[PDB]
Amino acid sequence: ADAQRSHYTVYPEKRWELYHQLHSHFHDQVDHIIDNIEADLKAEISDLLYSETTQKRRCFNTIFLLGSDSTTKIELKDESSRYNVLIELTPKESPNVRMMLRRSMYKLYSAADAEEHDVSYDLSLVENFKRLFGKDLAMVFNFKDVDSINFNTLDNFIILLKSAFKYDHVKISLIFNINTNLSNIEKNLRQSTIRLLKRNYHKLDVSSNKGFKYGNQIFQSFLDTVDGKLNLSDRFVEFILSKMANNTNHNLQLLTKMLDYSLMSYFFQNAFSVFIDPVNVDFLNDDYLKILSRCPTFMFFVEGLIKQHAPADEILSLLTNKNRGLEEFFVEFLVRENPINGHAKFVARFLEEELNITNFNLIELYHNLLIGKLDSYLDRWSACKEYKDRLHFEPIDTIFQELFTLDNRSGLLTQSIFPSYKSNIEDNLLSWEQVLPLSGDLDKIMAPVLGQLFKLYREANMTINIYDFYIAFRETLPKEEILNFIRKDPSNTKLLELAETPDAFDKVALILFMQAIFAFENMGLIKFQSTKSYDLVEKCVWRG
Amino acid sequence: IKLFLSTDDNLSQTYDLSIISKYLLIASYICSYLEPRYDASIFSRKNPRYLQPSLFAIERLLAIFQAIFPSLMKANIEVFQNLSELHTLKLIATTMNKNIDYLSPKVRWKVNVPWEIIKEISESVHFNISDYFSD
Amino acid sequence: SLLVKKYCKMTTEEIIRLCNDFELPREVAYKIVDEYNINASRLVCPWQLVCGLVLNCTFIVFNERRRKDPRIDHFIVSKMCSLMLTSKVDDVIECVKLVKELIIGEKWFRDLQIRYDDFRYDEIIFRKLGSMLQTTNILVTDDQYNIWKKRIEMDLA
Amino acid sequence: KSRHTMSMAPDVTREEFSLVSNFFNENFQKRPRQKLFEIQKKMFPQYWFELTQGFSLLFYGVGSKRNFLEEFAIDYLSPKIAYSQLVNSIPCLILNGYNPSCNYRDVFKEITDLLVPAELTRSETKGNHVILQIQKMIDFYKNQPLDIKLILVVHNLDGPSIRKNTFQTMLSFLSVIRQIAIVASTDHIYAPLLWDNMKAQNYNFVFHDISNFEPSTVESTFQDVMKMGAEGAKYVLQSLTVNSKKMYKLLIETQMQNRGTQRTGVELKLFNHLCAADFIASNEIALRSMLREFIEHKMANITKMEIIWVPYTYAELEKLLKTVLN
Repeated sequence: ADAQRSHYTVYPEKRWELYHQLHSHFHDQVDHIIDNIEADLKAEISDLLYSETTQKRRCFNTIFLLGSDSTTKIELKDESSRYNVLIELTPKESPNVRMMLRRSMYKLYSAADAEEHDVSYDLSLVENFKRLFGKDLAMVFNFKDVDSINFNTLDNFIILLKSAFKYDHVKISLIFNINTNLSNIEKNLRQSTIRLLKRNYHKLDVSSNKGFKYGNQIFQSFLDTVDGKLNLSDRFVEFILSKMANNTNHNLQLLTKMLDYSLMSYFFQNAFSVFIDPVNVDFLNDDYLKILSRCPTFMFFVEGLIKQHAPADEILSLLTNKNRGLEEFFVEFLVRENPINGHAKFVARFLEEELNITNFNLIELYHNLLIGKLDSYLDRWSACKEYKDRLHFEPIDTIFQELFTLDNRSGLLTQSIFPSYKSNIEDNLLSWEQVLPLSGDLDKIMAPVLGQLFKLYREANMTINIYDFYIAFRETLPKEEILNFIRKDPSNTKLLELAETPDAFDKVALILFMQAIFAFENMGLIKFQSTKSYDLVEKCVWRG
Repeated sequence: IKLFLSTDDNLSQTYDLSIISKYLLIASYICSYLEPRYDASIFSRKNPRYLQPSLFAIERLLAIFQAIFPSLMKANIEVFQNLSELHTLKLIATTMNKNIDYLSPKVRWKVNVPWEIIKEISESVHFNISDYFSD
Repeated sequence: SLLVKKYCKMTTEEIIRLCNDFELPREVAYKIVDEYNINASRLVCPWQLVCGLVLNCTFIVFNERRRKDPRIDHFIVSKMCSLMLTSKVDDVIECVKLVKELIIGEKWFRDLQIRYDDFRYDEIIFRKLGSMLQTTNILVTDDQYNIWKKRIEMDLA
Repeated sequence: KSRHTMSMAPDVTREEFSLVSNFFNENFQKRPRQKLFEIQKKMFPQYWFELTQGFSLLFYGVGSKRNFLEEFAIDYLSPKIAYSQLVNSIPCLILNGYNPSCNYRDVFKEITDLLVPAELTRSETKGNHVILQIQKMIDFYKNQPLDIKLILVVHNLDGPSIRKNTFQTMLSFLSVIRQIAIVASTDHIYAPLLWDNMKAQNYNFVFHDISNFEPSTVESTFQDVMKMGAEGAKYVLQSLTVNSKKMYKLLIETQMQNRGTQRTGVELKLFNHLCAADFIASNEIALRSMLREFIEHKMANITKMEIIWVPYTYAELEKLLKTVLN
């Protein structure tokens, strides 16, 4: 009723608590690491912004922050008897030379009155700032996304700032937050201005992924938060190797996402999650005792039991013939610490400072541990050759770990996080039987509306004719069902006069065809080439 | 002597982008010379090196991308991720204004990277490109 | 290598020989003749198409035993690798993956799945839906475990 | 190039189309549609639990999802979360993305009023301060007690106004805040072209399939095809003078005496004499003035004999003959 008006508002667990004591505790380790790099980035700009006393003293100091994410915020020193202001210029606010000046002079001016306790918004204020506001000026220019701007505007901008170098009560500082590709930037500008730039440049790198000093760190703080109460399987962690390698800019926010979603999967379906604290042994039930039986390492050890002990009268008794000894057989292996966690923490600090190696990934270090490829892991520096015997660990085939583990053995978080998008749509439209289970008898003898043309839509050419496609569409519809369908309702009258018309079938097809190809434009599957002609269209969607 | 024969005004990157995005770049350079009349014959599943680049459309990328990748891949969510990642790097830009380019109206695309940075990034992923450029 | 000796006609007597040994019912046994007659016109190689269709229906008509016995899945393909005298099992699976998408745009298989009620259905509507309560096959399922249990413990005692 | 064309189709009027369309979309596949709707209903507790983690939930899939979102957001979730925190329930702010009249200023002016005006945020209202005003909203919200106070819905996120790039980045900064849950749906096949690793870092999207093969009743309204001129001038002739019917009847006869193209047309002089023959046209001016009315509503064409020809098809003019002229 109201849906054509836009944005109308209206004003209409024993398991989960053990998640709640684990989740936030992990997240205290997350954000405390997040402010560490936040304090790191804010520090290394601040000292380098100051103490650089050049001899010519007629040049601005420039700073190239390579690899930076265009969101790096900056704080400034107080530095009394001089105001220090920050101006940010987003490529959305870069239309010309003119408004790049005019908005920027406006942005400092309100920042100037707020600390001060009619004028014109150009460089007139810059010289008279000594008289307009008393103390001197040191402005800084947070160019947020520098490679999207037309550089001749930027090149003409910096010559305008070059004229401000003759007043001696103002200091200029430029911050170039590039995304990447410093060699691209010295190509675009005028070479007369690069020689203006090259007085005191500083190529500080700011990257979230820099030698994995935080990537290996945040996975390490993940491991102790789940220490001894779970495991991480091999097929799980290689997914974390492969998919996180596909995102260069921000691994660290992504590793929080795919790990915490993985932990959300475990608490939501696994019944033995309650038993990670041994105080919960009183919650034991036969239904819990029944579902413990189908563990693969459980039944395999029983196959190991019979072949080792060909007397099986003991093994048959400890089966479901007893239940007290049966769970006592389980809680024998309950407290398995699995020191692969601790052995990782043993070797992680070692090569960090004993051999002092930094170009390493702790996750595949954990993964090569899971197969036994730690020997073929340390080889890539040839520096643990004196230490491959003391850092050695053979991964033991541990038992009952399949109840306390995380793995994408179901393809869940492969699907629900990285969905094969146009694959799952195209699979939905060719098949349609595994999505959908008086008038439903028609449905068992006639396809749904969107999908029935789709099989011929595959079987059509690159650019297709509209009418012959409908002519082919009329072939798929048999005649007797529609007149059985159009005459199904005796209650309505306005439909029934159309129902008795002898050309109703050929009219109801073009009505139904012009509801489906009407609905293949908002999906972008078919594009109407050369409007006001629309005799032929173009299909972009291919199967792959 | 050493300073008097060099300029020393330039303050060649191996580029930061990932592997599937690297092959995403290596398919985009192909339509600087490969016209639609020739490409589907020479890239079956069964010179303008100097000249200014031609104009893309969408899905011609994935036409070439699916061919030249090492059935081994089908999920294209991260492939769609690195496109607008490459759009923010201004290495492939829109012909029109920078606004409506998402929904498939008439939007043409084009590379903005010279040949040498393509040539290093070909060997950086061990892929051979100079075969398919033939005057 | 009879499969690579191409361009030979499988007549009406010949094709019903090829399906009465694999125990096909009369519903599909006429349909194989019906869709070969569809594909006798637009073919490329007659040996490859005639075997690719007979495997996936036996994958779907015998799945009440195939999902309940994993060993017979090699049995049905190897008895055709001996019948068609193939090279190995490498090329035959390359056929059945090929023609499966080539029959996914037709009518009768979308009937034959929902007529046979065979699939399992409630898994796929929970797998494709992205359900957190879907089955994770790190486990062996309770039925197959009980199939494993009653086979072994009666072998035991 | 003998092509069958949409002009050569048995056409259907306005009331005839929409009624029989309404018959199908409410009686075609009704039983399996709610049968799907009961199956996906068990996923509703799973969405409630993940949404406490501030996850931007995104729904893809074929078919319209508009009915499904409004059941899931309004009736199910929004009172369930208010009961589980402990009074009016949680305010729902939908965004109709299929409505092209959505701007960035107006919806955010709703947002800061939907959110708390604890400070004088109109002081920071200054000239694009929108990203400025939301940045002062974000850092304050980093140190607040974690509870959802608002859930917003964005239908058809690839819509004609929401897909604009200055609006997209605006929603990106909203999603990093923990106090608001972002449940949106798109329909495009190229929807993941919209986001890079910068925005999805702010978004942390997760995905779920919903495919009910809905007809998109509301979403078909703004869209148009040639159903929505031969049909345009079909109504003007129903309200004119009675003489214009006759002088168009004499026009349409000899213009269909010979598709309706240029070559079947007639010269101006003889047509003046022909409409002088039936005591209709006095002269050229009285002919042309009530022929400019057929020109002003683009009901006839002229090219060069001095050929005036009707731009409608061969099939259309005899339909115009036997129905409205007769």
